[PDB]
Amino acid sequence: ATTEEQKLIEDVNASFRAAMATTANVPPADKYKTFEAAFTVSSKRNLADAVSKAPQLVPKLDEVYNAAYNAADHAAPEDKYEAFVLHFSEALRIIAGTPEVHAV
Amino acid sequence: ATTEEQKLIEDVNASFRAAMATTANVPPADKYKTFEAAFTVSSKRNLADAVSKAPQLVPKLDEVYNAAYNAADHAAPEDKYEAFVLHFSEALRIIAGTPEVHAV
Amino acid sequence: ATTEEQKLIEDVNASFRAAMATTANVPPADKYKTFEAAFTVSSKRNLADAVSKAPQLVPKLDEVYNAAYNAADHAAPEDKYEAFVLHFSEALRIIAGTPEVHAV
Amino acid sequence: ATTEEQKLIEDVNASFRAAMATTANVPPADKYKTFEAAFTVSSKRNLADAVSKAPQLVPKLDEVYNAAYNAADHAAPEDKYEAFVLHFSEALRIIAGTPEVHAV
Amino acid sequence: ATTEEQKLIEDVNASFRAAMATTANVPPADKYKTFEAAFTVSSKRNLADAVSKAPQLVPKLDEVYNAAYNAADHAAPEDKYEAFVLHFSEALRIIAGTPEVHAV
Amino acid sequence: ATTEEQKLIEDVNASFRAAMATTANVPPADKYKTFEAAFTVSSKRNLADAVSKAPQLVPKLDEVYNAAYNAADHAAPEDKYEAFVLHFSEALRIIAGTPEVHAV
Amino acid sequence: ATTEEQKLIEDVNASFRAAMATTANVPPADKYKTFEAAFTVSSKRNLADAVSKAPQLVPKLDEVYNAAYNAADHAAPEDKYEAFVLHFSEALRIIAGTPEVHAV
Amino acid sequence: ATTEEQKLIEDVNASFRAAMATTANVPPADKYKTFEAAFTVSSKRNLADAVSKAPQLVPKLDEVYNAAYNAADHAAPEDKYEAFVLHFSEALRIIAGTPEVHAV
Amino acid sequence: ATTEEQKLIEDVNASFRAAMATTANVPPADKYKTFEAAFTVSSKRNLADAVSKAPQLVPKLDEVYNAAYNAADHAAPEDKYEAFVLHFSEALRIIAGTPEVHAV
Amino acid sequence: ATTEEQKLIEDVNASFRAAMATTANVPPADKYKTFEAAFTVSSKRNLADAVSKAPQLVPKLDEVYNAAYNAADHAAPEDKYEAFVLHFSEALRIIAGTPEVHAV
Amino acid sequence: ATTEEQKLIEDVNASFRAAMATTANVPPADKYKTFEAAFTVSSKRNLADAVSKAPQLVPKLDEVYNAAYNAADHAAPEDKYEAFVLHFSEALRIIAGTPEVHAV
Amino acid sequence: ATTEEQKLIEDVNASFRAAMATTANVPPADKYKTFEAAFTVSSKRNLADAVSKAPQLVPKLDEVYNAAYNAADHAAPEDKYEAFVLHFSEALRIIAGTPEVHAV
Amino acid sequence: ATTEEQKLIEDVNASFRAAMATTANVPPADKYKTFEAAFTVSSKRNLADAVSKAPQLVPKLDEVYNAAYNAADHAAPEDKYEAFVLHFSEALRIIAGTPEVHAV
Amino acid sequence: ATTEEQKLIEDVNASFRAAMATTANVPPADKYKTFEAAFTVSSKRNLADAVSKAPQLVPKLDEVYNAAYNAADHAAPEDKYEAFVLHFSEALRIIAGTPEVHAV
Ligand SMILES: [As]
Ligand SMILES: [As]
Ligand SMILES: [As]
Ligand SMILES: [As]
Ligand SMILES: [As]
Ligand SMILES: [As]
Ligand SMILES: [As]
Ligand SMILES: [Zn+2]
Ligand SMILES: [Zn+2]
Ligand SMILES: [Zn+2]
Ligand SMILES: [Zn+2]
Ligand SMILES: [Zn+2]
Ligand SMILES: [Zn+2]
Ligand SMILES: [Zn+2]
Ligand SMILES: [Zn+2]
Ligand SMILES: [Zn+2]
Ligand SMILES: [Zn+2]
Ligand SMILES: [Zn+2]
Ligand SMILES: [Zn+2]
Ligand SMILES: [Zn+2]
Ligand SMILES: [Zn+2]
Ligand SMILES: [Zn+2]
Ligand SMILES: [Zn+2]
Ligand SMILES: [Zn+2]
Ligand SMILES: [Zn+2]
Ligand SMILES: [Zn+2]
Ligand SMILES: [Zn+2]
Ligand SMILES: [Zn+2]
Ligand SMILES: [Zn+2]
Ligand SMILES: [Zn+2]
Ligand SMILES: [Zn+2]
Ligand SMILES: [Zn+2]
Ligand SMILES: [Zn+2]
Ligand SMILES: [Zn+2]
Ligand SMILES: [Zn+2]
Repeated sequence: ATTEEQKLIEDVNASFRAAMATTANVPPADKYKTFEAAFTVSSKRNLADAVSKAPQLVPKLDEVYNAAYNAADHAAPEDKYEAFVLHFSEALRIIAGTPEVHAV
Repeated sequence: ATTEEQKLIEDVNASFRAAMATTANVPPADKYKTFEAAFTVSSKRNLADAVSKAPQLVPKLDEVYNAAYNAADHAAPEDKYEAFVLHFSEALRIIAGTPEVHAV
Repeated sequence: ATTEEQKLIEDVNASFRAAMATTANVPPADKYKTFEAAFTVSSKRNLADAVSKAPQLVPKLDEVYNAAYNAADHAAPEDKYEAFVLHFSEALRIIAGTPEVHAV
Repeated sequence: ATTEEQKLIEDVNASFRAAMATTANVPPADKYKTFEAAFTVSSKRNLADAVSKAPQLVPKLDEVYNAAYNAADHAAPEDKYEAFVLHFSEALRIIAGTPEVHAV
Repeated sequence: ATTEEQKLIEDVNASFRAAMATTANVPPADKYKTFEAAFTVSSKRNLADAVSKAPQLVPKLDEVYNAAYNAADHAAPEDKYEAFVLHFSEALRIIAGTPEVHAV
Repeated sequence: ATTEEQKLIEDVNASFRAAMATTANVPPADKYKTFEAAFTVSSKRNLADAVSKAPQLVPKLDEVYNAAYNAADHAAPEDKYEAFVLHFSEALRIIAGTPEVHAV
Repeated sequence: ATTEEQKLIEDVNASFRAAMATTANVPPADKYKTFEAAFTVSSKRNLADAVSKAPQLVPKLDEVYNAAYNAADHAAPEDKYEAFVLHFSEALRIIAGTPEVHAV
Repeated sequence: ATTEEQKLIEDVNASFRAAMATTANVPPADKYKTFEAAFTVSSKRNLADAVSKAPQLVPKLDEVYNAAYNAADHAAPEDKYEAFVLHFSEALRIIAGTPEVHAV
Repeated sequence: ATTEEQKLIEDVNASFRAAMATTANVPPADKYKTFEAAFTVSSKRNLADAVSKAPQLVPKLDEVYNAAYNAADHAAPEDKYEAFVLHFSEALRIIAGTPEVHAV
Repeated sequence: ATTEEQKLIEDVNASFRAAMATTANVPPADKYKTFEAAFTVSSKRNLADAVSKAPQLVPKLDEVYNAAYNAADHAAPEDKYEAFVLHFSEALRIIAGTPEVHAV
Repeated sequence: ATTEEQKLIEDVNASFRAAMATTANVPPADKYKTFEAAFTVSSKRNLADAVSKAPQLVPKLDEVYNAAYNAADHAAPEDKYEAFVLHFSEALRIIAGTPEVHAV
Repeated sequence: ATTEEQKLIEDVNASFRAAMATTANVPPADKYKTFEAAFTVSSKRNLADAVSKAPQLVPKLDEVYNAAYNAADHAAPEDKYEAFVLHFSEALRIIAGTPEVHAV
Repeated sequence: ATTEEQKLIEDVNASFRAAMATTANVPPADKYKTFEAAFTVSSKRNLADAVSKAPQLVPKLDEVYNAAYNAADHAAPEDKYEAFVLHFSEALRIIAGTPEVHAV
Repeated sequence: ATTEEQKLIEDVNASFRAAMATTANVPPADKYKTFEAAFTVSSKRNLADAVSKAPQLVPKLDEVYNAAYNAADHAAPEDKYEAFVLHFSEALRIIAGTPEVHAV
C-alpha cells in the first residue's frame, strides 16, 4: 500500500546517498560526471520497482529526477553537482511529505 | 478530476504572486510580514476550495506551505522573505509536476 | 457522515499512542526521533483514510501535526518529545470537540 | 464565506486581548476573575455574530472557550489566569489553522 | 424556524435517554463511563444537525451539556452519573421552555 | 493489457496533434508558448490515465515528453516549436514500436 | 535484472560507435556502406546477448535498428550515413531513458 | 520449450489471416491500409507474448514483419497489399521450418 | 537436554529478528541505536532463560553477543548496524552448529 | 518481571541525571552539597518502587549508592562530586549488564 | 546455595590476582599482553565452575570481564593494564556486594 | 507476613552474634578483621532470605549494616570492632521495634 | 507518598534541634528537664501529622522516641540529656535511611 | 471506621490473653520472659493491622504497650510480670473507653 511508496523513497535516497559517496575522492572537474554515472544505474532499478509496487509514485519520482537534472543542466560546470544534490534532496523531501525541506 | 487539481494550483500561485506584489513598495525589513499577512488571507480560501473540489491536493498543499514557512522560520530576518518565496515557488512546481523547478 | 470523522480521530489517536509505545526502552536522547519515525508511518495511512472518508477533517488533522511538530521544533532536545506529545494530545482533543483538553 | 470566519477569529482575539488588558493593575489574586468578567461580556457578542455570519464556527468557538475555562478550573488559584490565557491562545490558533500554535 | 429547534431538542433528549439505557446492566461503578461513552457519540451528530438547521440552538446546547458535565466533574465518583443525568434533564427542559423542570 | 498501452499512445498523439492545431493561426513568436500551454493541460490527464491503466508506460511517456521539452529548451526561440514537435512525434513513434519513425 | 538491460545498451552503443569509426577514412559516398557492413556484424552478437540476458530489450532494440535503417533507406545517398547515425543515437537514448536525446 | 514457439507461430498466423479478412469487402485501393491497421493491433499482443514465453522467437518474428513491411514499402500502391501478404506468409513458413514455402 | 539449547537458540534468533524489524522505517544513522535498544531488552530475557534451562549455553551466548557488539563498536557509524547483524548472524550459526555460516 | 527491573533502572538514572543538573550553575565547592540533597529525595522514591515492584533489585541498588557515597566520602572536597558521579554511573551500568561501563 | 557464589567470587579474584603476579618483571609495554594471556586461561575454568555450581553468577561474571576488557580496549597502550585492573577490581566488588568499591 | 520479618531479624542477630564469637580468642588488633570476615559470609544468606521472604526488610537491613560499617570505618583501628558491634546491635534493635535500644 | 514521610522526618528533626537550642543557656542540673519539656510539646504535633499524612511512620517514630527516652531513663542525672540527644539523632537517622548514623 | 478500631482492640486483647496463657506452667523466675517473648510476636502483627486499618489507633496502642513495659521495667524481677499485666489491661480498658477500668 502506502508502505510500499515509503520504502521505495528510502531506497531512492539510499541510492542517491551512495552515488554521492562515489564522489568522495574525485576532483571537482569530474564529480558531477562520477556521481551522475553511479546514480543513473541504481535509479533505473528503483524506478522499475516503483512501476510494479507503487505506480502512482513513478511520476512523482520522475519529477524529482527532472528537478535535479534540469537544475544542474542550466548551472555552470563548477556548480552542477551541488545544484543537482540540493534540488534532488529537497524535491524528494517534498514528495515524501517531509515538513522541513531545507536544513538543520 | 485531475483538471480540478491543476486549476487549484493555478489559483494558489495567483494568490502567492498577488501577495508578493503587496510587498513592492515596502522597505525590505517589512516585506516578509507584509507578504505573510496578505498571503495568509487568500491561502485559506484556496485550501477550502481544495477540501471540497480536490481533497487529495490538500496534504500536498500543506507540504508546499510548510516548505516555505519552515525555510523562512529558520532564516535570518533579512533572508526570510526570499527564503519563503524561493521554496514556495519550487515546491509548488514540484507538486504541479512541472519539470523545470528552478529558473530561466 | 460525522461518524467517519469520529472514527478517524480514534485511529489517529491509536497510531499516536502506539508510536509513543515504541519509545518504551530507548534512552531519553533518542525517544523523540524514535517516536517521530514510528508516527510518520502510521500517520500517512490515517491521513489517506481521511482524504477519502472525511476530507473536511484533513486540514484540521494537518493542523494538529503542525502544532505538535512546531512545538518540538523550537524546544530544547531534552524537551522535544514531551513538547510534541503534550501539544498533539491537546490539539487533537480540540479538533475532536472534547471539552477537557488539558488533564485528569 | 471563509472570510467571515477569519474576521470573527480576529474579533474574538481582539475581545480576548482587551479583557487581558483589564487585568493590568489588579493584584495577582484577582486577575483571573477580573479578566473572566470582562471577557464574558465581549464573548457573547462575538458568539452571536458567529451564529449569524458563520455558524460552523460556533461549535469550534464553544470548544476553545471550554478548553480555556476547564484548564483554569482545575488549576491552583495562583495559576488559573495563566492557565486560561495559555490554553485559549493556543486553542484559538488551532481553530484558526495557524501552524505555529506555541510561541516565539 | 422554531420548529427545527423543537425537533432538535427531541433528538437530543432521545440520544440522552438512549445513552442512559446503555447503563442498564452495568454495575454502579461503571454506569457513568459507559453512559458517557455512548452519549458522546450521538451528541456530535445532534450538535452538527443544530449547526446547519438551527445555529442559535448550538450555544444553548453547549450550556446544557456543560451544566451536566461540570456537575459530574465536581461530584464524587459514586454520584457522577446521577449528577449528570439530573442536571442534564433539567437544563434541557429549561432550554426547551418546559415549565415543570423538576419532576412528577 | 498491452491494448491499454496502445490506446493510451493514441490518446497522447491525439492531445499532441490537437495542441499543434491551436498553433495554426499564431505567428512565430507565439507558436511555442501557445502550443506548450495547450499541451500541458491535456498531458496531465493522459499521464494520470497511464498511472492507473498502464504504469509501465509512464516512464516511457516521461521520456518522450523529456525528449521533446529538452530539445526545444536548447533551441533558439525561432526553432523551439519545430524542435519540440519533431522530437516528440519521433520519440512517440519509437516508444510505440513504429518502424518508420521519420517520414513519408 | 534491469542491470543487464543497461549493460546491453552500453554494448550496443559501443558496437555502434566502433562501426562509425570504420568510416573514419572512407570517402563520403562509401561511408554508409562501410559503416553498415561493420555494424551488421557486431549488432547480431549484441542482439543475441539480449535474447538470453534481457529479452524485453530485444523488441526495443529492433525498433532502434529499424528507426535508423528506415531513416537512411529513404534518404538521398549523400545523407544516408548521417540519417542513420542521427536517428540511431537518439532512438537508443530514448530506449535508454536518457532525458537529453538531442545534443550538446 | 519449443512448444511455446509453435503455438505463438499459430497465433501470429491467426492474427495475420484475420487481418487479411478485414480486407474482404473494401476496394483494392483500401485493402492495404485497412489490413495494416487491423494487423498492427494484434501483432503487438503476439510480440509481447513472445517476449515472455519464447524470447528467441522475437527477432525472427521481427524479421518476417520487416520482410513484409519492407516489401510493400517499395511496391506501387496497387501492389502493396499483395506484396505484404506474399512476403509475410512465406517468411513465416521459413521461420517455422515449413518445407513448402511457396504454394499448393 | 540438548533440546533446551536448540529451543533457546530459536528464541534468541527470534528476539534478534524482531529487534531488526524495529529498524524498519528509521533513517540509517538511527538504525543501529534503534536496533540496539530493542535488542537489549529481549536479550536479557533470553539470557535469563538460558541461565536456568541451559547454563552451558550462557557463555556461548555472551560470545556471539560480544562478537556483534565489538564488530559494530569498531565500525564507522554508517556501518555499525550492518557490522552487528552480519557478525551476530554468523556467530549464532556457528554456535548452533550450522554448516553454512555465510549465505545463499 | 525483568521488565520492572529495567524500568526502575531507567528511573534511577533519570533521578540521578536530574540531580546532576541541579549542579549546573553552582560554584564547584557547592556542587556536591547541592547534588547530594536533590538526589537523596528522588532516590527514596525509586528505592520504594523497587521494594514493591522488583525486590531483588534493592540490594543491587544499595550497592551502587554505597559505591558512590563511599567513593566521595573518602575524596577531597574538591573531588567529591566527580567521585560520586563517576562511580555511580559505572556501578549502575554494571548492575544493568551494560558491556561498555566506561565511556564514549 | 549463595555460598557457592561467594566461593566462586573468591576463585575469580584468586585467578585475577595470580595473573597480575605474572606481570611481575615484564616491561610495561608488555604488561597488559602478559596479564591478559595468563588471565584468559584461568578465567575459563572459573566460568565453567560457575556454569555448573552457580549459573546465575555467569552473566554477572561476563559483565565484570566485559567492563575490564572494554576499559582497556579504549585506553592508550601505556594505560591498558591499569585500566583493566582498576575496572575489574571495582566491578567484581560491586558484583560481590562489597560496599567500599574504591580503596583503602 | 510480619512474622517472616521477625524471624529474619532473629537470623541476622544470630549470624551477628556468631561472628562476634569468632573474635573470642584473636587479640584486639585483628578482632575487627576476623569478625568482619565471618559476618560477611552469613550476612549474604540472610539478605537473600529477606529478598524473597520479606523484601521491605531489605533496605532496613542495609541501613543497619551501613550504620555499623560506617561507624567502624571512621573509628581508630583500636575502636573499630567495638564501634561496629555497638552500632549494629542498637540499629538492629531499632529496626526490630525494640524499645530498650541501649542496655541493662 | 514516601515524600510525606521524608518531610515529616525533617519536621521532627527541626523540633528536636529547636528544643536542644532551648538548652543553650541552662546549666547541667536543669538541661534535661528543660529540653524534655520543650520537646514534648512539639513532638505531639509531629506525631499527629504523621497519623494522618503517613501512618506507617508512626510506629517508627514511637521507636526513635522510645530509644531516646529509655536511654536517658537509665542514665545518671548528669548524663540524661546527652544520652537522649545522642540516641535520638542516631535512631532518627536510622529511621530516615541515612547511611552515616554516627558523625563527622 | 470506628469498627475497625474496636476489632483491633479485641485482637490485641486476644494476643495478650494468649501470651499470658503461655505462662501457665513456667516457674515465677521465667514467667515474665516467657510472656514477653510470646506477646512481642503477636503484637507486631496487631500493630501492623492498625497501621493500615486504623492509624489513629496506633499511637494509643503504642501508649498502652509503653505503660505496661515501663511499669515492669521499674519493678523488682518478682513483680515484673504482674506489673505488666495489671497496667496493660487497665491501660487497654481506658483506650477502649471501658468505664470500669479496675475490677470485679
Ligand atoms: As533551493
Ligand atoms: As500547553
Ligand atoms: As438540582
Ligand atoms: As531528428
Ligand atoms: As564476515
Ligand atoms: As574508576
Ligand atoms: As551510641
Ligand atoms: Zn532546462
Ligand atoms: Zn533550500
Ligand atoms: Zn523548523
Ligand atoms: Zn533552486
Ligand atoms: Zn517554527
Ligand atoms: Zn495544557
Ligand atoms: Zn473539569
Ligand atoms: Zn504550548
Ligand atoms: Zn468545574
Ligand atoms: Zn444542582
Ligand atoms: Zn537540457
Ligand atoms: Zn528525423
Ligand atoms: Zn520505409
Ligand atoms: Zn534531434
Ligand atoms: Zn526499404
Ligand atoms: Zn520478393
Ligand atoms: Zn573492541
Ligand atoms: Zn568480520
Ligand atoms: Zn569508607
Ligand atoms: Zn572508569
Ligand atoms: Zn568498546
Ligand atoms: Zn574508583
Ligand atoms: Zn563514611
Ligand atoms: Zn547507646
Ligand atoms: Zn528502661
Ligand atoms: Zn554512635
Ligand atoms: Zn522507665
Ligand atoms: Zn500503677
